[PDB]
Amino acid sequence: EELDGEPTVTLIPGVNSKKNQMYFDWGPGEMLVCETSFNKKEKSEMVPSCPFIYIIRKDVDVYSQILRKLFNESHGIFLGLQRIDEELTGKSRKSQLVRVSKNYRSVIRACMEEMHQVAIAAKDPANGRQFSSQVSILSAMELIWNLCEILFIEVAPAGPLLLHLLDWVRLHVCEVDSLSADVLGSENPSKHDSFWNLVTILVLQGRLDEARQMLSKEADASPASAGICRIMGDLMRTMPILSPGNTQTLTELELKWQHWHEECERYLQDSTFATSPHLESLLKIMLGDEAALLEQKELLSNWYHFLVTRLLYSNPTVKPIDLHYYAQSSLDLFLGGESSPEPLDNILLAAFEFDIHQVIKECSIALSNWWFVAHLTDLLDHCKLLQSHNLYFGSNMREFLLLEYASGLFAHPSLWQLGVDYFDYCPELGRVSLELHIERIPLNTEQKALKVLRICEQRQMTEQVRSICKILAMKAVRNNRLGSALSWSIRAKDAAFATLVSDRFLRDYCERGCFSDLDLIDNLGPAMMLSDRLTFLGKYREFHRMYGEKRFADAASLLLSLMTSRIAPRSFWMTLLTDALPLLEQKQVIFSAEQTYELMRCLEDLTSRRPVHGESDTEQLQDDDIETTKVEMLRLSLARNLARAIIREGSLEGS
Amino acid sequence: FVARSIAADHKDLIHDVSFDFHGRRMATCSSDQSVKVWDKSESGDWHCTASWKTHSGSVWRVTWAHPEFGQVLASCSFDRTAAVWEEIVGESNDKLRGQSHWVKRTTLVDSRTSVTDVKFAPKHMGLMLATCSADGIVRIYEAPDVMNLSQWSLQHEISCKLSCSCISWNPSSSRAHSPMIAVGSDDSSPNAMAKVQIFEYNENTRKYAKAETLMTVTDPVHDIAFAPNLGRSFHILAIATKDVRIFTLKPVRKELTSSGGPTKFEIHIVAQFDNHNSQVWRVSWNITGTVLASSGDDGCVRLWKANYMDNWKCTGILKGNGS
Amino acid sequence: EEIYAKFVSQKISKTRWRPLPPGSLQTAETFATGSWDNEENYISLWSIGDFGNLDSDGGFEGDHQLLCDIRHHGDVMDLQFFDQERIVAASSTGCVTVFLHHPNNQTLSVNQQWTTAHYHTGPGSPSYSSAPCTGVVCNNPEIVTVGEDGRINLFRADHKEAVRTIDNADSSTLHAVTFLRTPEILTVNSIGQLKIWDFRQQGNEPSQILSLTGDRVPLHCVDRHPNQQHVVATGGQDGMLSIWDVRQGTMPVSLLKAHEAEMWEVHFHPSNPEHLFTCSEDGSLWHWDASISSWLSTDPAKDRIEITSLLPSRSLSVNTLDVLGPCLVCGTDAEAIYVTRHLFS
Amino acid sequence: ILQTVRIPSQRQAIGIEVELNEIESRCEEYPLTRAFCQLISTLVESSFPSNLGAGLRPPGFDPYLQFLRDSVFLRFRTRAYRRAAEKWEVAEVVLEVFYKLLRDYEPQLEDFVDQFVELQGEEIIAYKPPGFSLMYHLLNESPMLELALSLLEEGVKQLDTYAPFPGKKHLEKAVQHCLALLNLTLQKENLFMDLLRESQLALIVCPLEQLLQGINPRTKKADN
Repeated sequence: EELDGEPTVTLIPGVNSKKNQMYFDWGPGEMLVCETSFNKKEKSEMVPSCPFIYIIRKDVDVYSQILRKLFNESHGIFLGLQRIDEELTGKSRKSQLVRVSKNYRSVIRACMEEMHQVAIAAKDPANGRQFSSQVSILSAMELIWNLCEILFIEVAPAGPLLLHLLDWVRLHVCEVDSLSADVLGSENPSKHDSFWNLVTILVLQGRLDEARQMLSKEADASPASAGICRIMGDLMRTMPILSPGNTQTLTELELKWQHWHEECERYLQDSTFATSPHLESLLKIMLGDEAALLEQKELLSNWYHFLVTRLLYSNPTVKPIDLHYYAQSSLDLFLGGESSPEPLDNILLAAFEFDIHQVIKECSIALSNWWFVAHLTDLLDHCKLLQSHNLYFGSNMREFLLLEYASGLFAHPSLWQLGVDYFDYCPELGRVSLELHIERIPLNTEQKALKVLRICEQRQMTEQVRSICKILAMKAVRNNRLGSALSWSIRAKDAAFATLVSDRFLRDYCERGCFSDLDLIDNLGPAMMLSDRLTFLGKYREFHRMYGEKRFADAASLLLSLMTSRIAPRSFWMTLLTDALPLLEQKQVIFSAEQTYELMRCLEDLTSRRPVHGESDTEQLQDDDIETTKVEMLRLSLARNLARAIIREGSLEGS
Repeated sequence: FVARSIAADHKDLIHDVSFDFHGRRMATCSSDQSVKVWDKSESGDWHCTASWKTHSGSVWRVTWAHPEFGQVLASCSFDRTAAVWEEIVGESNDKLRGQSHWVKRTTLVDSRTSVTDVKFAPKHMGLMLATCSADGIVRIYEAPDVMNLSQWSLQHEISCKLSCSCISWNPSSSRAHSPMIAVGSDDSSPNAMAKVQIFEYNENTRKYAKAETLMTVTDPVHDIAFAPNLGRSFHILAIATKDVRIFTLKPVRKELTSSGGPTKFEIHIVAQFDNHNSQVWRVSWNITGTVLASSGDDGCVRLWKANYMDNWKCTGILKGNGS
Repeated sequence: EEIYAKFVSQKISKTRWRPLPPGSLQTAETFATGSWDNEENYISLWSIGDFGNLDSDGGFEGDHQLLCDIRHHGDVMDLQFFDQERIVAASSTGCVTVFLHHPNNQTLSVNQQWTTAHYHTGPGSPSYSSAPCTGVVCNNPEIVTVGEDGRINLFRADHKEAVRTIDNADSSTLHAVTFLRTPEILTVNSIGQLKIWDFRQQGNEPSQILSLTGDRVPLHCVDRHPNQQHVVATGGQDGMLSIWDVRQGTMPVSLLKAHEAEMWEVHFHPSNPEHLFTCSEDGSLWHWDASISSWLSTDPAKDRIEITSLLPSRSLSVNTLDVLGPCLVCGTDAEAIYVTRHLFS
Repeated sequence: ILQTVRIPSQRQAIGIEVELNEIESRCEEYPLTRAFCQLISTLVESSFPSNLGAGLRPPGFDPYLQFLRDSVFLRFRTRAYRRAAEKWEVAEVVLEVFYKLLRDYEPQLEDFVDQFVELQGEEIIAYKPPGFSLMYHLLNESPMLELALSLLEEGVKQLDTYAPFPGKKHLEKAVQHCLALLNLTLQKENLFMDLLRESQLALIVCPLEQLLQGINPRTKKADN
């Protein structure tokens, strides 16, 4: 089971929950909230409160201004991970995945100590505590990642596992080197009150030639202890520690360490150190005395340093397959049964039990940002370690985590492109999670919208391509940018929108005597055919590309073809009839007798469908003065061309 | 959750808030008879760009169309009307000083009683608009032109036979589910044994046939929401009542013999939550339908999510401090 | 040699080198960038880190140092230096802004601004709508800009208003603009055309039009050979590179495949112009060497153009480049910048 | 007729620096440029005044050399030619001008001192003489030295076919003046380098003996 605590409590300023109800709605990274109170003055002089709206942005911590570094530098490493070949052998690939792990650690570290300097530079102690809190979260992340790297990615074998776990503690328990600088900077280092604490803590970190050099400042200052301090110091040189460049067995290390233990215990029986109880404690610590190690608890800042100390001095041939028993037994002895473990202890214990899924679960409860769990879970799929379990909604555990991190990248103005990469590697629900976000990217420029269209076109998201192209055609139509409007309705392939933009251009013609573009109507090519009305626009432009292009009878037969088409709007048939007047009353017969019959038919397919209705209103008469004049000039010119045509054509049937 | 705040300067109680499709604009409506539109700057601020009287009653909702239909708003009212509004570019008539560039294109007037909710359809159904009212009817309207937004047909009166308080369209773009609408009821009568009803468009009759009725929702309903469909073979439906409820609705595969009738559903309650200790007044889903939000008389918005085992739990509480 | 990448936690839409003093012997020491798609966009001045030293205490001082910044309004659609202290930027707000560097202080400031240079109109009221300003080109004292409104403006760095405007020079978006000769510009558009304009002519109409044959390939970018005012290079929506002689017909002289995507900038080398560079939405950046000029051969299977991918893997989109002497810089959607001091080694 | 004074409000050049790039570069025929180079080619052998341009600009010749160097010579290979010979007819008459300017010049110590002059109240440095401008652009890895060494390579490249070609005699002369300019640098370099060492000037220059061993960016050998 999971989520058995209190649900995460945000406090909203001013808002008076103590009786007042709320309304709300969801945007891409921000939810709105509004309160049901309005303060209609019971006689008090005070300003009445208006209602207030609140913009409540997602807790996934993406808006700490430093962590933008963490997200981009880790996305560069994630594309450095999804571009690794699977046939890269289990030594090349394993070394490369250990580099990918150490690259991610380097980014956590390079965000953490930048934020540490920002916490020191914080000119208010409230802000310094906010940065110090996020430094502690990045420290916990690099602590857990340094362990998961040793156990699951580098997979440290018995022997080297103890070397890995010693510098694992050391690269985070940095308290010791800070204390070393203050003790060594003093006029007499062997007489700083913390000197013996530091000598012990260096032995608890296994730093034995560093502890020997601190013990040398007692030997230089104290010619009474110096002889015994140098027996302790040379036992701190005979300890069998594993050396990676050294061709020995574990059973050689083991048998040599057993002699060293029998030699250290020999000096305890002869009471060699019973003249300085600090050196008597160091011998018990170096012998793995679990009572003397717990007497050092005020020098062991955590239970996992106590565990690694207990492995160094009681089990130098420890294996991964033994390790849970020591981890639990060290947590038991460090907490004593009157304290419970903290969420970090539960994560680190589950890592020492090697349950990757309990580790992923408690990291998903203790950490406010999916970022950590996403990159760690994906790197453990690159190591092929995960249980491939489908969930009740089909998708797998890696996918369920990556979908919520992608639903954190799409919650930001810039990071949505990185959210597309994080949706493509999600096989059950990734594409559908992308298809619900992709249309909601703010399309400020046509150039931005081309990148979003290209992303949909690559992925065959055809209905989202039509959507975005119609949103762009509608951006253009509300701004009357008819060339973008027609080019975007052509990329949408919406024939109703292509007709609608044509039924702007044909009115834009009536409102001027000319179009707002010509090149856009000539260069229609095959896309002219996206509707009948776009073909009429293209071919009426082409009539205006015959009459001006040194030709006429071709233009006249195209004009009659436009009119006899079931496409030409009848509110423009009076125009196409008027466009025939400069061709009919020419000295040459341009239309034949039978072409002149069909032009007259089109005048009656306008005129002899007028209704006979009467008596309102006086306004109207002024264009019927003109319509009757239009119609009589057409009757007269058509009759004149018909008479000239019959005489010309009837003299070519019998000569 | 990081909270920025805005003084809304509505001169009475706000009843609703709604984002645009991109989350770059928001609308809010009030008992002062106004709607306001607020736009999100490229600096990360927000500014009130329009603020006008919409109606003669208290305004009970506000909603946006999908942007392939432009910049269109709908609002419903206690005067028994709904109104459709368009943002026009370059139309601000100085002759009439202090009107909005948000022009009213039409007013729908057919409801005999207060129009309680209004929702545009999923865009793959065209420019359709649903309203509901306390006459116990849902009305579905259609614009046959996206430019002449003055002209709207009335295609359906749906008789719920109980007062209507809220409506939700099913957001399934998949041609394997028919158009569906769920309807809630404010009815306090003990005689009406169920307060949620679900209707399916049956093409063979061109009518919204009643498919289902939620016989476990005996208590009054204030709000209702279908969850956005991540490919699921079953729908999810959130309801606001005396408690929060989450239902699954899984279509029963018709055998090749049950002709002409609606679909039937395998229906479950997956969750029921009392934790508001009070009535629930809104339910809205995140963009992917994985997280529900709901409000109540506790002065908390509460967030609810499925875990990896489909155990729905509360995950967060957004509450005022009054400092 | 190696190319020094830097993360900056803003997407970089544009990068430009600071113009060297006439008769200096320095390399390009300073560059400017502009950003896009953030919650806050900026214009920033940078110095190239000095990869030649270690001091005694072992720090890596070789990072590209931020000299100073200023916040922008909208997105930095295009960017150019006007002299050694002034920079001009376009905006997705339709604004055009001139800035000034203050070397004695390390700051930027505004110098002059045209908040309504580009805008969409509507029927009958001056309630203007924002139209993205897409490209800017300078010819001191003179400045030209284009946009989604299909407007051409001519501005000046001593004048507050437009010196000339041409509304509806296209019914589609204009993408980029360059000076052929001082009163004479060339623009590119959503249709796949090059339109030439002479500010001496008293109509608003183009002096000449060029295009591809029939198929609409939007042309996003343009440059014009430093020693040949008639030779022009343009980049397509498809990833083609087109070389034109604007005196010889209506078509390109040479047509080359450069990318698998939209080509965002093309530039000739400012001193070595038989060399060319291009960037794209395929995440690649290419160098081209061709040493009649080789760019005007109709047979690129005889006359050699040798072609080198400068980036060692495809990033997110490479929106921009600039090249000055041996130095080259580019900017990306991976919230990162790439620099070399050496391109001929 | 060459604009040697460029005004801070002026978008266009004026004179042959327009007519070359607007008219001759349109025609692909270059009579105005070659006659203007032939004009300067006489006027150096009758000497130029040291006070040339004084009171309108800094005194001296370098504005005319900037035009021949950066507007004519470094552009003679980028331009197209209707006469495939005229590519070499332009090449003769510009290298002749440089040859005469380096022949009649002799290095002096004041060449390595910045001499100031009063112009409208500003204290401005006078232009260095044309032979020192040529030496500085010939004792560095300049575009001028690139175009000169890639002429000596190109001359042999045409002559090893033994063939006739249109304009051959003017290419043979363009190679001639290109060689003669190197041999004048070698016969004047030690004095120019030692006067630079006595005058302590903040310049850097490399021996031509060693720049001739630069890696030719065409052939990618030291083959100069």
